[PDB]
Order: sequence, then C-alpha cells, then structure tokens
Amino acid sequence: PRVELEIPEDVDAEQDHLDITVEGDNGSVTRRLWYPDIDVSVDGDTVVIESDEDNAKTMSTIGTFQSHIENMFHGVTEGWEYGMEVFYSHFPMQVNVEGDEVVIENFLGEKAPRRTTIHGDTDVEIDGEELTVSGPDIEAVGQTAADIEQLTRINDKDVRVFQDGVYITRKP
Amino acid sequence: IPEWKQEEVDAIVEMIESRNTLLERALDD
Amino acid sequence: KPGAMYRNSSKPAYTRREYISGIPGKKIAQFDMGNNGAGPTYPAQVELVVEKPVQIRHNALEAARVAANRYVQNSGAAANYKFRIRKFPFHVIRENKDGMRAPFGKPVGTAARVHGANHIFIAWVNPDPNVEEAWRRAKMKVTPTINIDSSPAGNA
Amino acid sequence: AEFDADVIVDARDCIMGRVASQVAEQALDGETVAVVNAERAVITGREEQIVEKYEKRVDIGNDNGYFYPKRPDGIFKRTIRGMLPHKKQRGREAFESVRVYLGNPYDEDGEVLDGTSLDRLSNIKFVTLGEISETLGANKTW
RNA sequence: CGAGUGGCUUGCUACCUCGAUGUCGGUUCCCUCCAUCCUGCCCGUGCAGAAGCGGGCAAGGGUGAGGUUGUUCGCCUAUUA
RNA sequence: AGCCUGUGUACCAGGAGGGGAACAACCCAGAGAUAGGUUAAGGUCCCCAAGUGUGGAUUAAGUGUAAUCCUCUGAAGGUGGUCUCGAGCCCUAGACAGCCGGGAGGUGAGCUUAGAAGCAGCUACCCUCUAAGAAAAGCGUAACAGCUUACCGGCCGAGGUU
Ligand SMILES: [Cl-]
Ligand SMILES: [Cl-]
Ligand SMILES: [Cl-]
Ligand SMILES: [Cl-]
Ligand SMILES: [Cl-]
Ligand SMILES: [K+]
Ligand SMILES: [Mg+2]
Ligand SMILES: [Mg+2]
Ligand SMILES: [Mg+2]
Ligand SMILES: [Mg+2]
Ligand SMILES: [Mg+2]
Ligand SMILES: [Mg+2]
Ligand SMILES: [Mg+2]
Ligand SMILES: [Mg+2]
Ligand code: NA
Ligand code: NA
Ligand code: NA
Ligand code: NA
Ligand code: NA
Ligand code: NA
Ligand code: NA
Ligand code: NA
Ligand code: NA
Ligand code: NA
Ligand code: NA
Repeated sequence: PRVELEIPEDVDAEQDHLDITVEGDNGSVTRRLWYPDIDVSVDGDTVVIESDEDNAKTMSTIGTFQSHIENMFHGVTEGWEYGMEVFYSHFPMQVNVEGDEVVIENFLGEKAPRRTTIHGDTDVEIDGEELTVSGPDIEAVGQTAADIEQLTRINDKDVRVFQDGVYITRKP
Repeated sequence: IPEWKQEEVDAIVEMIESRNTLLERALDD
Repeated sequence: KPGAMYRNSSKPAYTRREYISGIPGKKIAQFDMGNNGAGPTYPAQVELVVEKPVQIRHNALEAARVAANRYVQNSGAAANYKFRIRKFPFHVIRENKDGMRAPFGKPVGTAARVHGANHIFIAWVNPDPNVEEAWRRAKMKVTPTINIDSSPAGNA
Repeated sequence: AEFDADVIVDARDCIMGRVASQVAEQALDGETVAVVNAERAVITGREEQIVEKYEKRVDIGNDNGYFYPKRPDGIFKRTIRGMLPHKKQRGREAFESVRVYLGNPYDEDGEVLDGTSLDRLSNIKFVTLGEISETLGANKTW
C-alpha cells in the first residue's frame, strides 16, 4: 500500500529518519512516526506513507499516520482550538493562567488551589466564563483542554448534583 | 439493471419530450 | 452432585429394569412441546447437535429443556412451533454412598447416552428463529459443546 | 583496564542472546573477546513481560544468595556465563577471557557479528538493556 | 442446571516409616500465600449529604485486650481504622 | 486414586549400552574381548558432538521451545486479535458510512377522554402533492412543542454487506 498527501501551499514539511516536522504561518510540529515496515518520506510536493504489507495491523497504522499528518497541516495553518466554559453553582470558581499552567481556585470552596501544566506551545486565553485552548499541535492542545476539565474531576460525591467544573464546549 | 431506474429514465424522457444521473441519462436521449 | 461423576460413558450399559429396582423417577416433564397437534409442516427446522459422546442426567435434560422451551415464549404460550427432545434417560446410575468393601453402588438416578453428532433437540419454526436463541440457552446446561444446526431453511 | 581482545564485538542494536551464544563459542575456542556498548544491546519482546522476568531475578534470593546483576554491564556477562560450563576449568578460563563494556573504551569500532543485528525499521517490540537496568534501579552511569 | 480451581476439612487408598520421623491444644520465634478485614488508589449504586452496600487494583504495614472451656472451633464483653 | 480385582501381550523383577535434565518397566537396543567404520532412538544457537540449513506460511502470547506421564493441566463459555477458503445480495444508472438539505399537506385521522394532536388505550390505516415522507420505528410533553428512524435529493468516489 501507498498513500500520497499533497502538502498545502501554505506549508513546508521536512523529514529525516522517523521524525517529520511541519511548519506553517501558525507554527511548527514535529512527530515521530515509527511502525514496522512503514516508510514516511517527503517527495517534493507530497508526503508519502507506504509499506510492502497489507495486513490489518499495517493498514491501521497507515490510516493513523495519514490523519496525524493532515492534522499537522491544519495546525500550522488554520490552527486548533477548543472552547471551554467554567461553571459553578455556589462557590465562584476562579480560573487563571499563571505561568505555563492554568490555576483554579475556590473549587467547591477548596482552600487549596488546583492546577495543571499546559502542554507545548498551547495558548490558553481566558475571557470571563469562557476559555479557548489553541495551538498547532493537536496532541498538546487536546490534552491541555482535557487536563483542564479533568482537573475538576470529583469521585467522592454525586456528580449529578455537584456539577461545578470547566468543560469542553466546542471540539475542533 | 434496476427496473425502477429504467422506468425513471423513461418518465424523464417523456417529460423532456413534452437523480442527476437519471436526468443526464434522459438528456443523452 | 457434580456431572463430573456421571458424564462419561466408560461403564457398561445398565438399563435392565428386570434386575434393577428403586430407580428414581425422571424429572423431564415433556418430550413434545408447542403445537403437538400439528405435524412437522414448517418451513424451518433447527436442531441442537451434541458434539461429544456423553451421559446427560435427567437433571440436565429437564433444566436444558425448560430453559429452552420456557424461553420459546417469545412466541407465546400457544405459539406456532413444535419442540422435540428425542432422547430418554435409559442408563441407570449408581453411587457408593464400609469403604471400598461391597462398593456396588445403590441407584441414585438416570441419564441419557448421546453420541457425538446426534441431535438431542429439534424445533420446527416458520421464518422466526427465536429457537436459535432458545438453544444457546439449552447447550448452556448440558455438559458438551454443541452445534446449532438448521436443516430445511435456505431462507438466509 | 587494557584488555588484549582478539575480537571486539559491538552490541549496539544486536540480539543479546545471539551475540552471547557466539561470544561463548569463540571464547571456548581460545579467543579473548570484548563486548562493547552493552547498554545499547537489545532483546525482542513485550517490554512488560521482559522486565517482569528480570525483576523477578532481582527479588529472588536468600541467605545462600542469588546475586543477579542490574547494570547492562553484568546482565550481558551473566548471559554469557549461562552459555559456558563456568565451573569447569576450561569454562572458567573462557569466561574470564571475556569482558563486557558500557560504551566503548577502545579506539577501534567493534565488529558486528552475523545474524545478530536487529532492524529498528521493521521492529517495534524490543527493549534496550540500558532501559532494563533503569527500570531495575541501576544508576545510569552511561 | 452446566464447567472448574484449591489442597484448609472429611472420606477413600494402603505407596513410605512398625531394629519408633515423640500426641492434641497452647506458647515463643522466623518466613510466606491472597480467595483483602482495615489502610491507599479506583468503579457502580436503589450514589443529595452523612452513613452504607457491592465491585476492581493491591500483600507495604496493621489485624490488639479480656469472661466460660484442655479445647481447636465457637459463644460472649468492652475497646478498635 | 501412584485404588481394588480379571484378561491377552511385552517388559521390570533377573536386562547392560544409547536417548529421555534426573527416573525399574517410555523410545532405540538385547551384550564375549579388542579395533576401524555406519547407523538407530534422539538431536544439530550456546552449555553440547552436528545447521544460527533451504523453499514457504502462521503466531506477538515469551503463546510456544512439554511424545508418553502421579509427573507435561487447563474447561464450559466467550473473542471486529489476526490469517485463509467459500456462498448470497448490493454497487460508477454511484453502492456502505459520514456530512448538508428535504422529511410536505387533507390532518391536530376517527374512537374513546375535560384531554389526547405519530407515539395512554381501541379501530383503521386510507389519497394528495412529489424526487421523497408511516394514519408513524424511538425519545420527549400534563397534553402541545422539540429531537430523530423510516423514506428522497446532493456532496463524495470504490468497493460494500450478510
Ligand atoms: Cl540474595
Ligand atoms: Cl560448569
Ligand atoms: Cl514489532
Ligand atoms: Cl536376550
Ligand atoms: Cl522469556
Ligand atoms: K511406625
Ligand atoms: Mg457520601
Ligand atoms: Mg526427630
Ligand atoms: Mg486479587
Ligand atoms: Mg510481606
Ligand atoms: Mg526378585
Ligand atoms: Mg559444537
Ligand atoms: Mg509458558
Ligand atoms: Mg498430553
Ligand atoms: Na464392614
Ligand atoms: Na456446554
Ligand atoms: Na527475546
Ligand atoms: Na537476586
Ligand atoms: Na526405622
Ligand atoms: Na503444640
Ligand atoms: Na497488605
Ligand atoms: Na475464649
Ligand atoms: Na527380559
Ligand atoms: Na538417561
Ligand atoms: Na515462556
């Protein structure tokens, strides 16, 4: 099998060994794409993913490499953004960006601030009760958004009653 | 060889006398 | 008592009631189920086939049958289908319940000997195989692994 | 320090067992062998089960003792010892004329033995001795 | 109803010892197993909370003092995570 | 039951030597001494004599590398893990999936019921417009609304489904 991905005019993709880097006006993302007998190479205007095997396990990874690269094309141009919404019922939750990590205070009245560290070059811009997580690396942005939501996870009590927390509102 | 498709290409050609593929079909007639 | 004790056919056939007394009655309630008034005049005929020669205690037959027919009530108490368990527990089984002295056991029950590939159950249905399910439940209560086989039915 | 090796073998990206088997055979033939870059040697399989085995060996023991090595250094040497009758005179002589090294203290670049190399491009299920030692608690002195 | 795992009980067998492998219970002192009682981290709930019930990972540590009985076991009391 | 008790046979007992990690009866093998040679069972990556042998395929679990067995467990049941072979049906007159749009009126059918309007229960389930559209397959409402399946059209482009 062999798939060809025509790279966007807006982008440049280089690759040595098992590492591929994609640069665009919005940034640059480098990934490792390592799998038995799957070659990824940059043939001028198109990135090529090929292999001499067609077994199910191989086709699975080929399809995965594809979406991974296309996702990079998108991240270096249009970019990736997740929208979030802070929400509380009794205690005013305070979500601030301090350093390279987002801090949440007064969660359910908690005295101890809850926090999490942002992944890579991901921007977490907060405006009122709305958050926007963005960047060129979907992996990083996706996790940062997720971690934020996970950060308000509660297991001790009934979630249906205690719904406070920040949640992903819009997925790219 | 679906028949309903064959009949449509006819009905279409009829109204042309007095799906897109079926219209383009009739037109080819 | 576990089936481990009686599922094998390693003992001589022991079925002569003229020389054996005190044989417990069978727990199997019926052998003909559904519309026994009608004859196999159905489109589809599925069978539960045993895949290994084994002994099946009347205990397992009843539970297997009930679990299948009690379920075939996805069609209704007077539904249109007929169910048949073709085997009967002829083999009398003993237990040595003194130690190994004068150990010939006393009669404790009965079992049916089924050879691999025979059909123990046969159902007759119109294209409405809920019976295929009644059997997934039936071979669940008998020792052997089983094959659910359909005969008259090219309506796939 | 200073080892007149008649043969210097490079273990980088090679199957530990297949190298060991050959280094054993050669030492019993009278050759003085040195295995280089032990930390970069490799063993195929699922890292999780592989590590469980070696971890079990570390935990095994008692007063009589079962000294199992943690550094890629000894792991490899013990591996070779298992392919030699190390308690017989001949066996101990051969074993003592074999030494494993972390990295390469020599000037020459060791040679790659036939049928011991692993192609990283067609293999994903394998582990580095160095990684194993790190898991075991070894002090990454390399 | 069906299929199993363990080798703590009981039974079976009679392989080992009758030129003897010192009994039950207790005690003291050491190691271990997990099918987890508590503790850690979790899932479900007929999960509002609190208090629970059930389940998963998990053997690091803990799992105590007493009244009757030779008792093992077990019954009972007050403490206890 | 490494149980008890028959039977036929070969073996141990009273049977070496080779193999099986060890091991009375499993495999080869029945054996004067000494010597050269070739095989048997079994084995040829190292320990360990002989292949890191050849053509091809499967397995990712260290499954497995365990003839036989007290000794080598692993079962009923389950598996869109993966490989191979077959049959039926659909498809460039554009299939399967997804996304976008349409899902219309007589009409909120009649009946019962304050009520009931696709959807409490009962009966029926007709015809119009049309390229589609149930007298409504699933939610939802006090009943409506709202959200969707069926059904049609578009985008897309190659196999898909049982
Ligand atoms: Cl030790
Ligand atoms: Cl030795
Ligand atoms: Cl691999
Ligand atoms: Cl002889
Ligand atoms: Cl292993
Ligand atoms: K004795
Ligand atoms: Mg609570
Ligand atoms: Mg003594
Ligand atoms: Mg456990
Ligand atoms: Mg302990
Ligand atoms: Mg004798
Ligand atoms: Mg040799
Ligand atoms: Mg194994
Ligand atoms: Mg076997
Ligand atoms: Na007696
Ligand atoms: Na069964
Ligand atoms: Na290996
Ligand atoms: Na040890
Ligand atoms: Na004695
Ligand atoms: Na004692
Ligand atoms: Na513990
Ligand atoms: Na007491
Ligand atoms: Na003899
Ligand atoms: Na031997
Ligand atoms: Na293994």
